[PDB]
Amino acid sequence: GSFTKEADGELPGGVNLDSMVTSGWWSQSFTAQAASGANYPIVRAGLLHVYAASSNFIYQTYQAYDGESFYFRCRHSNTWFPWRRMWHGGDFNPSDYLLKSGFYWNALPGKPATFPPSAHNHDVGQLTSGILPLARGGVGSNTAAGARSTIGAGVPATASLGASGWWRDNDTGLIRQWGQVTCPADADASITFPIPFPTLCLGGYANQTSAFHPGTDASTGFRGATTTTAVIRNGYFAQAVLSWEAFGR
Amino acid sequence: GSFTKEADGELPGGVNLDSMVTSGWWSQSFTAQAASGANYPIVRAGLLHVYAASSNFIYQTYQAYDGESFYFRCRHSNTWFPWRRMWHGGDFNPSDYLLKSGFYWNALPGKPATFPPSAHNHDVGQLTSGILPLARGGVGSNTAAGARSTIGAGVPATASLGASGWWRDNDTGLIRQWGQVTCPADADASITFPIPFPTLCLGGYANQTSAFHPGTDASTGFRGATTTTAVIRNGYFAQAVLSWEAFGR
Amino acid sequence: GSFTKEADGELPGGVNLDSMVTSGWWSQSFTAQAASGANYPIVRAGLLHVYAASSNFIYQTYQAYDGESFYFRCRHSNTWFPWRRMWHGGDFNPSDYLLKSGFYWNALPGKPATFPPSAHNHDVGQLTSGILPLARGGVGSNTAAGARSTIGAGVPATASLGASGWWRDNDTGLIRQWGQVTCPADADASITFPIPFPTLCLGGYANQTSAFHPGTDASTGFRGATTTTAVIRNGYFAQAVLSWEAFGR
Ligand SMILES: [Mg+2]
Ligand SMILES: [Mg+2]
Ligand SMILES: [Mg+2]
Ligand code: NI
Repeated sequence: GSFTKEADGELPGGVNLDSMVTSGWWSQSFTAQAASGANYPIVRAGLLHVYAASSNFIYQTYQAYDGESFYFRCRHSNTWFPWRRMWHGGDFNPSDYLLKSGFYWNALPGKPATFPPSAHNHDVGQLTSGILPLARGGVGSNTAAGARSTIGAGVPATASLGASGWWRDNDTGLIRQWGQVTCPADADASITFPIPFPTLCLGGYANQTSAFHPGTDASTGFRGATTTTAVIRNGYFAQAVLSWEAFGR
Repeated sequence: GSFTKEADGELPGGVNLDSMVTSGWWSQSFTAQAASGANYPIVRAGLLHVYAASSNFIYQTYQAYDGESFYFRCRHSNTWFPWRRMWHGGDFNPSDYLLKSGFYWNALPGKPATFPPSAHNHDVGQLTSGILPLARGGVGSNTAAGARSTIGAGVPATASLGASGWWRDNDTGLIRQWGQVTCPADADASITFPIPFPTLCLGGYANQTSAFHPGTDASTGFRGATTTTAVIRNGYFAQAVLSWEAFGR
Repeated sequence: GSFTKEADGELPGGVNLDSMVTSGWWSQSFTAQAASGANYPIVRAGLLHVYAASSNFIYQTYQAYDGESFYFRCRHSNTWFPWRRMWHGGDFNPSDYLLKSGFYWNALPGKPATFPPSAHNHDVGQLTSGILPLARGGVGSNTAAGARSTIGAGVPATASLGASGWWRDNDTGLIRQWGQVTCPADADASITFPIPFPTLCLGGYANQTSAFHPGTDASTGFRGATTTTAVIRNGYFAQAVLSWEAFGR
């Protein structure tokens, strides 16, 4: 015969679709009657088409009644290929899946603003704020005075160490000075310090530089100092050169 | 009847596909005649198949003439399920979409070579170049002399503070020295400095250490110094011990 | 006629599917006979359906015998549209492809725990361990004594520079002291040092502060020192004020 406008028949329960090898179309009206059968592509009421092209080729299609999908298969040399199941718009939408073209760094959302760094070295120049403390090998200040304070350092003494000169301890302000003066016999001579004492002279002394006669007085005196001058007294009966020292601040 | 080699008919305009409930196949020759109708799966000329399996099941397929897609649906207990639309090769190609297997760090393109780091601490040991300046709590040099210069520090004085000894200010080079010497009556005695002055002796003095007789001269003298020796003159009429001091550089 | 339960015929080799413009269904039993033909959707044995809707519309479907896929096309005004090829479950599974919803940072696998950082500055406060060495502008210690050692620094001298006072070099321990004392004529007077020498007095001297008569002895003496006192001898025949200096440690 031919394919008719009426279906060839209704599939009852327990139909093995492998046995439907005659051309036509058949309706399965009941999902449960599909469940109780065999080789249904999906447990679902549906429409089956059979095209028995030849003994060696039996083609079948199945349209699920609820649009679950549409299936097809074929029997080639007494072996049924598996049912193919169509993909349709009720399964998935491609727009929901990431294109390879949308897979790159700047497109990836949720990226942290900052990243936990690995082991890196720095140059000192990238220290741009803060003052390194002593506990870290620093000097705990950004001033010279403050640095010394942190590490208990003093300042350099200064001096001019000439034949007549001075020496100054800048930690405390102490100045010490020296010079020579020719004195008249049994008399005074004034000296002028190489530099002035900023505040006052605290003391001095004088010393006979010559091979004075040991049978007579050769005393010395340091007195009447100012910030700039002092009086050296020579107790030797001849004119003589006396050296002196003086200190102050 | 049966499905014929000729189509059952041409669909004109204004056809509600819900009304095509008789088995057969019908052609819509004009996209616009689909537009003017109802329940077409797509506004597009196409081929419609109707399989009226039973009163309760009416199956339909629609093949768009331009291959837009292929559609199917069914009427179950007087309600039409929605049209299913097939996915085909003209819609998309899976090769353009990212597999889950190709979603990992090393595959992600456009990754920066370096990343903005978050708050991290360092150990000092990862400072491997540069010289920390004073403005940062550093000493602004990698030399001892250069460090002191930055912070205005002096160097330690050195000394040997024995009964006879010396003291040296290494900031300026000033050396001061002391000792004792037994002198003959009314005569000279030579002393040798604990260390030699590197350059010259700048001055000295001597002092009577004994309870000399106050009814006679007991003068002192320091003279004729070299880098290593000096002459101490004793103006007392007895042999006596005189202490001395001397300074230089 | 009508579509029959028997296929209209077997397609031999060398069939141009463009020529199959009569309604019916035909079977290609041999993949190689498809290879030797034209306009087959796939080189594969299969079932062909032709629906000659009208002169202007010829619809075709092709079901591959091995389920490779299912194809359809149409001839509109003497031009064949391309074959559409169905996507099915044997081609791909959507579950293997990444959803846009699963494309974010925390989902991306294989992320490194740490990231190579870019150029950043630090505040000194994020140095939280280690001691900066001199080679980096540090002081190579976390102690004051150790810092000075690294950079060769000395400590501050201390002093009290009053009319009678003292000065101490704390690098070496040397103390120097000064004062004045009224002495009886031709006699001794005891002095007490402004501070005690911690260990011993190493030396001293005295100096006549007055305009003594140059026709008589005005000698001086420093002797018998302890840590706290000394004896100043005045060789002048009048009572007189003598200044002194003393040093020790
Ligand atoms: Mg004499
Ligand atoms: Mg006398
Ligand atoms: Mg005299
Ligand atoms: Ni860092």
